[PDB]
Amino acid sequence: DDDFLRILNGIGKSDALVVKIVDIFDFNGSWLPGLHRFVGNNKVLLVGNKADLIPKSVKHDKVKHWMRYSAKQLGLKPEDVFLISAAKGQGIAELADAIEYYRGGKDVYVVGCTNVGKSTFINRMIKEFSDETENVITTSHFPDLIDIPLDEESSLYDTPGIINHHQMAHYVGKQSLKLITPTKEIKPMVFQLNEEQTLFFSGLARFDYVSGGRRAFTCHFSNRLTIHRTKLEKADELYKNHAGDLLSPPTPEELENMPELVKYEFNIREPKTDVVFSGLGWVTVNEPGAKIVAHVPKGVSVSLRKSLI
Ligand SMILES: Nc1nc2c(ncn2[C@H]2C[C@H](O)[C@@H](COP(=O)(O)OP(=O)(O)O)O2)c(=O)[nH]1
Repeated sequence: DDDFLRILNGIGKSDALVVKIVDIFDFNGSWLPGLHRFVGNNKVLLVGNKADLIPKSVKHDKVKHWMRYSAKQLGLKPEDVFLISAAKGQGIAELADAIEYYRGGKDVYVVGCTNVGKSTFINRMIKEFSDETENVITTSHFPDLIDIPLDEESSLYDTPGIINHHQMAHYVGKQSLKLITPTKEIKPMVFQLNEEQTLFFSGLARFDYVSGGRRAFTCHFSNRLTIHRTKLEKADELYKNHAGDLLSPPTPEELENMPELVKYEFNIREPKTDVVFSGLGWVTVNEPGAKIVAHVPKGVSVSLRKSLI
């Protein structure tokens, strides 16, 4: 896309600070691939939004470490990493302080995938900087987006939200998306499963515990998401007949316009390990030796990380 390339090069040519917002519950789904090569000369702040949804047991220091590590794997080395709740306000004041410090008197560009919370964050920034300057907000066209004065000589620029065609939220509608997203702090639900058992996180993803005897699994998902538990040999049959009805989301219409569910295998060899379904939630495995087969639509990310508790 010619449009997005032009702005990336423009931002790269400037000495501006880049603020990249990601959804902490959809880290890989909301990642902007390639951004790192265009803003290599620029200082970047990586901002993880929706911190209010993080369970109390999860440590923010470990979340930031995981964000920093994950960004590094994908070629981005941010100056620093921040956790915020644009909705509730947590971390906003500190981030505003950091933006002022790191920008070094230059402009700032805010970038993000759709639904990460960029509009909500931009609203927080307008408030944070409102009492600071005599210049007023202006709108400007992409070759109306907001330009927020930081002082009389520099501004913070909102940029058009990017559509990631492969993230989970791209395959669901408004009514459907409401069920998958947590409205409040995620409450960790403790499961005790035997070998050859299956968990369906609605009709969008599957978790197969294929080998390792009897174990405990802590699931972290939206309270509006329905988790269906079956025997492994019954899982295939249930999905072929009840997806779109019982195993919904997705709806029958969304099922037809969605990539086919693809499998991935994992073998955990260390204690406290999360199976992370981007855009959905995560399953914690306290003990090593578990053999797991995760199912996710073609394109959507599922990965492993060390627990953040
Ligand atoms: N729980 C939680 N939800 C949030 C937060 N910030 C934004 N949201 C919600 C509000 C919207 O329903 C949805 C998308 O927000 P938005 O600001 O319109 O995102 P964007 O498409 O402009 O990137 O996410 C936040 O900090 N916490």
